Amino acid sequence: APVLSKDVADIESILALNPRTQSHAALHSTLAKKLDKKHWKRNPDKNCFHCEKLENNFDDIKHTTLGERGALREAMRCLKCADAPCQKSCPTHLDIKSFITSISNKNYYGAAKMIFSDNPLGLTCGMVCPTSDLCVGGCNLYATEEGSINIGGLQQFASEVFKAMNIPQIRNPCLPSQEKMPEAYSAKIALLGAGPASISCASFLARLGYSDITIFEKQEYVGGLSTSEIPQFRLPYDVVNFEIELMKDLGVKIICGKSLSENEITLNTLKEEGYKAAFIGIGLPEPKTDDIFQGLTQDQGFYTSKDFLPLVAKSSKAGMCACHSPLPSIRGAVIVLGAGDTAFDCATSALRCGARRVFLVFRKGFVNIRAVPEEVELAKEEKCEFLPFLSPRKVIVKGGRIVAVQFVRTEQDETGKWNEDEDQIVHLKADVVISAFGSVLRDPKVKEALSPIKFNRWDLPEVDPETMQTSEPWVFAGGDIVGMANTTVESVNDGKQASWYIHKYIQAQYGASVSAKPELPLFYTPVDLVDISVEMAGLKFINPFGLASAAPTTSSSMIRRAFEAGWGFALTKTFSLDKDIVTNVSPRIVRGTTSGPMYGPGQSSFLNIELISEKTAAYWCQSVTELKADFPDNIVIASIMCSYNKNDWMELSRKAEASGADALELNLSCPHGMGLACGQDPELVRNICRWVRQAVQIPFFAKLTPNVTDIVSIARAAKEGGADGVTATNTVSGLMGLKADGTPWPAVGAGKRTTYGGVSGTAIRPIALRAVTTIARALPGFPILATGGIDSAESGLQFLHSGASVLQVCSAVQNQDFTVIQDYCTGLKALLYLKSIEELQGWDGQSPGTESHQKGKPVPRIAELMGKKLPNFGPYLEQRKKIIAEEKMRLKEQNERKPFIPKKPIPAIKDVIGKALQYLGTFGELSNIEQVVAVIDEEMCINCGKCYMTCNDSGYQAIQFDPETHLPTVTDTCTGCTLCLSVCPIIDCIRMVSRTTPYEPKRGL
Amino acid sequence: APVLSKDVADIESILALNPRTQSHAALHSTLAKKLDKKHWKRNPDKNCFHCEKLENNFDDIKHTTLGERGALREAMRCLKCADAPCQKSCPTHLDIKSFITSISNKNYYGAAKMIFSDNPLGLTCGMVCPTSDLCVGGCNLYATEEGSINIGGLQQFASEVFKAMNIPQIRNPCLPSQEKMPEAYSAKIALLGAGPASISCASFLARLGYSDITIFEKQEYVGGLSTSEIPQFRLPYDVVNFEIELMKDLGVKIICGKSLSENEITLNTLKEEGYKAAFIGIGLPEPKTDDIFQGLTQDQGFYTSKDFLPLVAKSSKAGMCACHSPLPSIRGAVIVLGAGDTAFDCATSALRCGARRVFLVFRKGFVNIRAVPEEVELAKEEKCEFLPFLSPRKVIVKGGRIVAVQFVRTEQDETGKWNEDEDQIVHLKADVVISAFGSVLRDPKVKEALSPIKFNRWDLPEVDPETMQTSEPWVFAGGDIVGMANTTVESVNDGKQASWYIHKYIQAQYGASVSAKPELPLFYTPVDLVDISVEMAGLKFINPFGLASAAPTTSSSMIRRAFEAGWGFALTKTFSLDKDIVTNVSPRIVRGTTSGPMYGPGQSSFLNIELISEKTAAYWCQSVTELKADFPDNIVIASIMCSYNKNDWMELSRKAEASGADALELNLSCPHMGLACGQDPELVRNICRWVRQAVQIPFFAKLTPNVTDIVSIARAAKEGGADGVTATNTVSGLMGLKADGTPWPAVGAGKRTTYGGVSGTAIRPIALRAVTTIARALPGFPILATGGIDSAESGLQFLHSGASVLQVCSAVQNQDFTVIQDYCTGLKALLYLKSIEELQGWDGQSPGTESHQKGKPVPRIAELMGKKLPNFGPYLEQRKKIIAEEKMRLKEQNERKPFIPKKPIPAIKDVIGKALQYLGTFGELSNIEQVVAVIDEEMCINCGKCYMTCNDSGYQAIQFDPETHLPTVTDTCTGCTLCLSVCPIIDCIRMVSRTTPYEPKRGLP
Ligand SMILES: Cc1cc2nc3c(=O)[nH]c(=O)nc-3n(C[C@H](O)[C@H](O)[C@H](O)COP(=O)(O)O)c2cc1C
Repeated sequence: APVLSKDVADIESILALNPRTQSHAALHSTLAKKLDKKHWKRNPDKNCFHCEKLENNFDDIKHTTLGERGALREAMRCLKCADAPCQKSCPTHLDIKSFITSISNKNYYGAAKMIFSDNPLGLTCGMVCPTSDLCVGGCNLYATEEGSINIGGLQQFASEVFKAMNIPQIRNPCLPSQEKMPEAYSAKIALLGAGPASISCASFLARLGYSDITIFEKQEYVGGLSTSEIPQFRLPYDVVNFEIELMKDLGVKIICGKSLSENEITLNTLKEEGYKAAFIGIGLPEPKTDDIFQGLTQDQGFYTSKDFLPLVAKSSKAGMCACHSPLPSIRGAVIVLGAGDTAFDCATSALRCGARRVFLVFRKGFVNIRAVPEEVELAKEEKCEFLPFLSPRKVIVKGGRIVAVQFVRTEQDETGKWNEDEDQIVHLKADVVISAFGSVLRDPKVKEALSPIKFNRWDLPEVDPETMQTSEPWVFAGGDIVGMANTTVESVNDGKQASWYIHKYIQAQYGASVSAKPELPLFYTPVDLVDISVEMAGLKFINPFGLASAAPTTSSSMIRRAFEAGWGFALTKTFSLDKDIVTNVSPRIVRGTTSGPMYGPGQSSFLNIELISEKTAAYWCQSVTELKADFPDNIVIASIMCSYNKNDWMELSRKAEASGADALELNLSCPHGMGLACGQDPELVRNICRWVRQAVQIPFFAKLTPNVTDIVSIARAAKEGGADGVTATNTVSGLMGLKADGTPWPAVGAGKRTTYGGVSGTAIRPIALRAVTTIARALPGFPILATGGIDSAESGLQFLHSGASVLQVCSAVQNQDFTVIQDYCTGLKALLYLKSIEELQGWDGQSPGTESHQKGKPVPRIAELMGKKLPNFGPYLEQRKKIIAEEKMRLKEQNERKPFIPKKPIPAIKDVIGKALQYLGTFGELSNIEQVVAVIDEEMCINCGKCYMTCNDSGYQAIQFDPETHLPTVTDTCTGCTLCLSVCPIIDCIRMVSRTTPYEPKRGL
Repeated sequence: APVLSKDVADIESILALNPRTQSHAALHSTLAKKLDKKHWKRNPDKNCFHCEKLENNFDDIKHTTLGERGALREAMRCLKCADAPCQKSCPTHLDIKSFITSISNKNYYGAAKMIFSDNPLGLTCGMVCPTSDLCVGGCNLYATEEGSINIGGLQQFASEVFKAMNIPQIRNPCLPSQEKMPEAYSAKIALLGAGPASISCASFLARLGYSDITIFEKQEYVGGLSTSEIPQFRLPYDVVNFEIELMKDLGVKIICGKSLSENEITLNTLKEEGYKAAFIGIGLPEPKTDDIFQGLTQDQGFYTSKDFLPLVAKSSKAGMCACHSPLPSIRGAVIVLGAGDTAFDCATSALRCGARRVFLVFRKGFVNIRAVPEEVELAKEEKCEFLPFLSPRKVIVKGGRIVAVQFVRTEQDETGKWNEDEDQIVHLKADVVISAFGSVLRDPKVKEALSPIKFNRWDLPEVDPETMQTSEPWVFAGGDIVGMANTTVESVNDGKQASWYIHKYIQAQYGASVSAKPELPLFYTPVDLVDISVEMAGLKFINPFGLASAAPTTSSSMIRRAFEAGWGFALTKTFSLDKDIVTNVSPRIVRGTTSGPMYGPGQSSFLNIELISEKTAAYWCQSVTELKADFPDNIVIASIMCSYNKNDWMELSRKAEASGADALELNLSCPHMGLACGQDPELVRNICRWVRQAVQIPFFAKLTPNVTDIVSIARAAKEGGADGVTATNTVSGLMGLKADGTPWPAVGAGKRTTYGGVSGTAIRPIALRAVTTIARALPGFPILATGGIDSAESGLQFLHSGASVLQVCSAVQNQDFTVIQDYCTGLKALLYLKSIEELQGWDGQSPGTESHQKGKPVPRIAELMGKKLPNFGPYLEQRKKIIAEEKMRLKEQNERKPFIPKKPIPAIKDVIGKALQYLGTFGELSNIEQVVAVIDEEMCINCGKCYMTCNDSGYQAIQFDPETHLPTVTDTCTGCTLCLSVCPIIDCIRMVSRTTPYEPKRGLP
């Protein structure tokens, strides 16, 4: 017979690339290394002077785009700062802390709601905001080596998921019915220009209740520059359409083919027609021109950005127009003049039109570029050449075509003045010239249509920077036309700012006043109407979330603020009779070491050696009376503890009941004598519950410790004793760790002493979930208040599904603050709402089904790629690029949005409780016939070989790892243990599927 | 009475910036936002065209430098890939996977050892390698949004900590005594030039045993370009000195003031003197010059990089030269000609000399820049202006000074071909001109000294790319002189490559052969001599680490490979008699959800529903016989399980003993106070009694943590005759449910599951408590620890807790068997460091945390400390001004010895149970020795997490400044320690003895 403990030839071969520590230094010549390097190349090659062909390629090129995997990582990284500087640096004042917290908790709906509440064009902005000069520029994490947070990408991700949910925006639920609205809200309102500014203004006015809002747009398309000029490869047109439809959900009307101009629409005609207010948001309609380009035509090869970009947009944005137009034929060398976003977008867009080479020419130096570094990077990575200190002087035309442009050198003198050197010239060959100096408002007919408002020095409408009001009280203006800023978000903010004062003005015209403090409404959807209340043990909870008896309930003043924030209920820190007064030691609460040396947000656990409340029973009882008086609908549960003494338990419970507590929670941590604690002995628990039951009439719950062999026996004892339910569970006994010198942490006093503490947080969730599930199955219907690692609506729902009715939280608040309640509530509403949407059954909660991707970007479904074994690196990547380019050329030759409606009642909390219990059982109830095997999606793989390493040293050596492509392949020896899927860095790259081939366990002999 | 549940004015004030969800959208004008943005600005302002003052400022400007906090985060992020592409892309073939794994496990020594084993200039390279064109360029994580790993920074960090340990390099321990070495090793060896190439070559030759190695250096200083030209602000001179001294530890001699030149040292004179081999590593000594600069002097303002950089280095690098030297007085506009590293370093260095403005002039375009993006970024961020397509023609000299440089425009045609346009000129004003075209070897005297070796077309020494041998068999060459590459790492590799063939050549000259397979020695230090063996229950373990009975021991072939890797011991997967045969289900092993949606490396836990081994007892017994036959020194423990039956346990135990197992481990998971035998003291006692009377070898009872009192079970096992206990098995739990209520793992069409066992770091607190409580209750009773052991550090925690050996499962599932190397070097280092008196302030391998920002030391300037100047907005501007003034003040103001153990290095037996002295009851903790939190404002990153945690989970004791976002702990602090626990910056907050009167908050008197 064979050497059983040895790998046969076949296995030794499959293990060829398995890591093995070397006993000697390696020997590889420098020449050999130079030759091997190209095979594994992932990033750009600095020695490569030409970037792949991009003709007709409008694929997303943003470096900030995130997929779910990446978004969760980045969201978890965010410090979720107080008085956040990023928010202060955001023109629309987005509550970044809150929306990123929501993303980290997988509550994409809540994140999107927060985003759109302050920015109606939340998705567009996430994609195009020059964050380095805005929110990200103020990020505290810039002070770390890893750097600032990708705020834009996170905003984009949450907004994209919300868009995919196809949920409509609704009228504010707290507004009176449309027919009960004061006459003033029917005032005819007009907005000129359907760009970011007007879309934002109209949206906020609609939120306030105005029912007659009309945006008059000159063109046949809507969205402004977001549609007509920003490239499809930066901002997909479907994003613009999505935001406009959300606005239309509020009743805003849009009429195209209508222009603000003499003989057409004017302020006078609007006033004559009965309009009560007007918002001017027409932007800067004309290109900034240069005399030297006079007379040049497109046929000769000359374009202004205003000519060029819309042509490319109309050809690349399906839905923009009804016309099916061809992409501008740009052949040869292209010269783009300018240093702002316009210039860089013209440069990159020129490449999509077939340009062989592109030159970005600046009048000043590289240091003076106006576009943010991130925008510049897109042109630079696509090999556009930059030529600084250049001023155009002449354009040479031959054979009806531009063939060159002559420039003069420019300089900065000992004064700060820019001069041109006539004797120093440049003759640059070029076939196409695109002027991208910027835009302005010149049309005399448009200016005349704005009579008689005052215009400033810059010949632009003058407005009060705070109210956005022009010299005419009923006319306001915002966006590019005001000339203060040139960003989508600032234009959106201008409309937002204007909406409040337009509201104030209109109300005043109808003899009504408005609050001195601005009150623009938030963003709402049907999800917000979802009822998340629940009844348990005769008590009505407005929502299932509450504060556990712990550090967050150290003082009643804290509970008050928690109720003000929206928490459904709260436990007082555990208190006792005066004779049981205690004194805490310090340090006493430490971070968990359960997930490695990761500091800051999201600690996976905490350990504490804290005692009961140091505050008296008198303080707590009076506090309870105060809290119940001010928050009658918020449930207050008094947590109490006594030694094993009947008179004490009856005295304290009665005192707590007399204070007005809705219920009591009995802390069974007091030692005695099965263990040392009362909560570890069924007999003691039964008696304690009996004493309390005969002492009070209100409901009471026994808080169980997980530190027992059979927690069900304790729960049963409590039930037999008269308890109305149980709280599962308290903290897990443990020792968090020791320093290298052997001393503990926490370390108390000069002696550096410690004692076993209680572990809390996500690290103990598996223990708490098992406890809740086992009790729910053994004692059906017996109320369970869950506690142990609840830190999101998703995790909360897991406990509800496991049999719990309400959810207590401690560690999640210690890791953050009381505002997480907003996230938990919107998150739970969303989870319940989605269960009624038939079209989204493939999603896992708020997570869309994972689509094949790389870096969060969808993988091209080209027949010429699937199954080609072409990883994203080295020569293989070059091949992929060639195939994609050919596909784009092939697509070139070859030349609606409805909201989902619930198709079933939205489940209430009571309808989901215990629903997961049906899947639990004994091991014997599990099928050993229905086996599975792992299957890898090569298109999502990042070639790390972790699946391979795990199967090799922790599995069945069933994966082949290719030595050239670093692509893994699961073979037929797979047993479906699932370890590979469990260690894979890419979500859903590996999936377990039903085994189709014969299965037979490996018996060795 | 007052309203107890309400915050008084004072507290309401302190809570002013505490987060509170808003009920309405915010209103802030665009103008207001523009004005407020500047206050919080962290990153560079794109509108700022003037670079900060950098005169005489040589502070580290590398973006890759990491501090411990940052290094740990990045190391944990690394996928630690199989057949890693980063290593393949590293010229010295560094085992990046392994050294980064060591860093993630806090084993900086092991990381440094791995680095230096393949690269003698590991620290220099970590700091200067153009990683984007090397290792990082092939990083698999480039395929994720977050991007590739900062490999260089990690290498730099580990190497810096090692440098701080001040541990010397030693001769290979396995080499024969110096006196027993064959005569061949005394062969006189000469190396020319003390740069990276020669330092590397000499180092490896010394490792091989050569005792007469001399490097002859022309200059008075050593280190080559690392010393003479690379800026101090990129590569501190102390780094070079450190690596030089490590080499000298091996006996290599360096003689300065000796040149390879016709009238001095020549190949002929060396041969005449008896030298047996010579390595030429003199680099490229002369600057590449241009005819137009002929005659220009430094006084006129002209320098070549070879003139300039050494001048700056000599004045900025303390220790480089004997006497002090002044910083070149560079005033006015500076023109730097070139596009490689040389040019960019000249540009940045010019600013340190006082340059007002710097222009980098390129003959080609920006796209053609030779330096990697990361090098270019340093000059660009310092506002250097770049002028492309420029070729110098004349240096206008008036009044004995350069006043300008006249250039001609350049361009590229059809076949690339570079032309110069004579009619297109530029007259650029400048006061200083620095040519940085590169370097060459031209000195006829030096070339003649190399007679008669063959030179190639490039007039450089010709060498075989594989052996580095010249036309003369006894002469080799490497580094810049060969002209193949221009990087420190490639030069180091050239010397490394040459060392093996020099060795082969010398041995052959003495009539000795060498292995066909290259065998360069690894890097060693005294730490490697540390004994980590331990004896337990009469068994001798070569090291305390072993594989737990689990997935990593699924097959005996795997245990074999584990022993080959170096694991001290291993458990077989639990096996039973034929009648108890089982069949596993699938899926059965899933990742933990204990630390959020973080995928890939370092899962914080796993859950499994796996059964005992599916392989027969016959297979395992034969396997044990085989394993013990081949690995007699590695301990093999047979894990067995039977139902509650005497005959069965006696039969199986005897069968396992007969196979040759060193010991047995009894799995007490079989259902027979719970449902398992391990949960009942009576059953455990009996089972152990049966086995005790059946076998003579030692046996250990594996305890389950799922019990009220684990000590009672351990005691039962001891009373039953067990020789020790294994604490502990997995924790019972449910890892989680999907949003639809289905579990994971989900088995079969019914998507069923059952309670599984949780393993990994998430259960370490439970296992640590178990080990410590058992160790305290049963002094001296052997304990084998299991539960979250994933590093030498964590292993030491268990040893300190009372365990003698350490079992591992999850850490291997997360990686592979090679972690054993990390654990062993890590434990050796931890024990070694305990003997170093000067490092007592360190926590294990972690140096005391110094005040820093982004890992860089905070300047200790009197006008900075206590100024309340955070690192953002106007405050940052002030800080920079203060620092610049300090640098000017410093301008106004014109040995490395190894630590020696001063106590015996502790053996494992000396550390076991040392932590027990600190554990006790809560009553044994002092409630009088209280502490309070103290924040180091210089380390703060202004997130406000301490503030939020104290507000909603504490005592509202922290003031958070509304302008500086700096926190201040007030006297109401109770020392609970939550703030310190949530702070993202390691050691920013520290707990200190309270000095002011302490009185517990009672709420009511
Ligand atoms: C997939 C898997 C299989 C296991 N199989 C066994 C087994 O057969 N016998 C046993 O005594 N313990 C078994 N264990 C438990 C381990 O030996 C070890 O006690 C546990 O995982 C705790 O250590 P860790 O934190 O290093 O993983 C298993 C654990 C896992 C994850």
